Amino acid sequence: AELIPELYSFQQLVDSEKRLDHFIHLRNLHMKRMVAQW
Amino acid sequence: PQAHEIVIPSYSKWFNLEKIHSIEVQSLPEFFTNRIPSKTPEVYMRYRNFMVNSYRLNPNEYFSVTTARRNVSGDAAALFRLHKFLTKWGLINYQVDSKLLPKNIEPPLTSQYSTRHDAPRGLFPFESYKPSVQLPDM
Amino acid sequence: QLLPLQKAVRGHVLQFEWHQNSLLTNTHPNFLSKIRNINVQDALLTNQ
Amino acid sequence: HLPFSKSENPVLSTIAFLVGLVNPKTVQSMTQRAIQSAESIKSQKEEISDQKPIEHIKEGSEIAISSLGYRSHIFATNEERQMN
Amino acid sequence: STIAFLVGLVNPKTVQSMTQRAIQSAESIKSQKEEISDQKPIEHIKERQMN
Amino acid sequence: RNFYLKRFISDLLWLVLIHPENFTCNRKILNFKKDLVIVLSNISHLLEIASSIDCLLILILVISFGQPKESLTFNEFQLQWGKYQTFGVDILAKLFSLEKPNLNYFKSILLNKNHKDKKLLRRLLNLYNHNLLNDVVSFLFSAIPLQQVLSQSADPSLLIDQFSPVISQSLTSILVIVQLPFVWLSSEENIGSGLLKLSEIILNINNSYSKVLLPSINISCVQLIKCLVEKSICFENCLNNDPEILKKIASIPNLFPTDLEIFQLFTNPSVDIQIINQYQLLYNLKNDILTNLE
Amino acid sequence: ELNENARELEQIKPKIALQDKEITSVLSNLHESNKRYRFFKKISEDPVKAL
Repeated sequence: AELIPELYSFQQLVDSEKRLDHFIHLRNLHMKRMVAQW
Repeated sequence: PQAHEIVIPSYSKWFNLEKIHSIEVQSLPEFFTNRIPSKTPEVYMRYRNFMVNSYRLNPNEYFSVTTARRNVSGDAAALFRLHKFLTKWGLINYQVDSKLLPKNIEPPLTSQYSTRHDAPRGLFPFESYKPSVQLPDM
Repeated sequence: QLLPLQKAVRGHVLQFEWHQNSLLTNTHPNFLSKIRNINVQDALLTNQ
Repeated sequence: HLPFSKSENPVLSTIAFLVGLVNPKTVQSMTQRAIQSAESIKSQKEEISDQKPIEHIKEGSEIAISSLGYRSHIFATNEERQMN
Repeated sequence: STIAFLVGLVNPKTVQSMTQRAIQSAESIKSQKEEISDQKPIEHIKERQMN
Repeated sequence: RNFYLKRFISDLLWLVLIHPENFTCNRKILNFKKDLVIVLSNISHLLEIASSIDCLLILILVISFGQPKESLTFNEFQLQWGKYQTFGVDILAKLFSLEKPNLNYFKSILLNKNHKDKKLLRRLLNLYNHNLLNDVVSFLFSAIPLQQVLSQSADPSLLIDQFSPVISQSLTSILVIVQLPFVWLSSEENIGSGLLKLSEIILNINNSYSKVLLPSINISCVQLIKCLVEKSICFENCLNNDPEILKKIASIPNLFPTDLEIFQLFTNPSVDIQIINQYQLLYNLKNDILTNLE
Repeated sequence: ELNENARELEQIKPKIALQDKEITSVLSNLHESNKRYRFFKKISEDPVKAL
């Protein structure tokens, strides 16, 4: 389920670029809604 | 004198004809706020033991609250309350009826206790090889 | 000479009390999560 | 063992010091700061002058070096872990 | 100990598990000074964790 | 009426969410949340004795689900994993239909931004930091779109369609409860509204389960008009924003069914009188906005 | 043109699917490595208790 696309909850977030690739995925969802409504 | 075999639904095995328990007070508090002087834990216990003795005498046949009411009273209301209470807790009028069974048998039986895998406390089914003897024992 | 006896009855009562600490953590059955969807009755009930 | 008078059966072997040395050599800390080390034989002189417990002092030293080798491998490994 | 705290079960034995059988003699202070030496060696051989 | 059961629910809630650590396995927490919301689903009558605390509790319980990330805070749930997020809105409708002057009223006080109980309440709201019920809106906006309107047919819709209408019902109901210092608008490149395309879908279905279709489309249209007008008049009353709002409102592709569709509608089905009026007044407000814009 | 766009979107889809597979893979590997690191640092803490 939720496991399948991601697991990022907390990993000590060492070198916390996980927020950034997070945002990347978020904007992917953004583009998804975009293309759908288009 | 004793002339009967008296059983009780085990969970009740907290009651003692001698003492009282937090259970009943939480179920019959009206004798413990010490507000109504005509009531007290003492008269409560009196009633209690009286009634349980009465039932245990000839428990094969039923016993009514009305009976006790005729016998002794300080109140109808509380009398009924506690009587029906003990009824619920089966301390009274529990063995009013009898039920029986032939009870055919099955591979498990109470007199069956053999050697077999065990969930209980430790046990060792394998003792020692030869070189174990090689120790300067105690 | 009595020791094994006490050990035995000890194990008896021990297993007995241990049995109390068993509350089906061992398994994890389904608990009748029937309502896959809320049926028609639910919606029309809300409206009604 | 020592925490277990019940020891493995043997008549001529070597068990504890073996793993001790395995962990020791594993440490690779050629300058391991630890219980007294070697710069002049007087170090060993004073060590023997101090080594007087039956084994307990020796045992403490052993487990100390054990922990030491561990810690070293741990640091290195976890570094590689974060790398990965 | 290893057996003195385990029965009807045990760690396997083909690797260096006897380290367990020598479980403790000075645990607290030993490990403390060991951490001291570990950090010390870290700082020494050192002279952020990336290039 | 099992006042005991309700006390249990209350204090159990008050723990599970304000939980100083005594629970071992988080999975136990999930189980609790889960079967709790389920047993709630099987209630369709009063609740909320010593309400306010309990009301906020239940709201946080339903808000438990759905992925967070102003704008909508909730990525709509990709409906192939969960089934509880359902139960959430199910209850937030059923156990909220009672317009009795208690429950609705408790949430109305929750609009705001023994006696120590009151201290508690605000104590949590600032301990949830503006407003918050917008989060409830966003949550309600999940599980409806973006999958059925993205499918290959409208038949597999009907299943979750059965589920859908209670959501819109809840929404429009809470919009009776918003008629004071706020900043609220919820059509900002966040959802648009496929509601129109959805309505078209169910319409084409009509002229080609059951018993829920017409009410769903009707209330969808009503939702549209009401949220539109309420937004407009709200930011009118505040008047903290430029008239661009109109232009802004006038700038939605998901909006205002084309008058040609109105016309062709006015002919074929002839079995949707009330719906015809819905679309009629909708288009009326549309044309009004167009005119009075200039 | 809508048909063309749909066709080319479908054209690109399976590459995305492959990338998602890779995502799952690397995620699981990340996960295992995380477990290992947790274990190891906990050993670093005070090996007596961890052992």
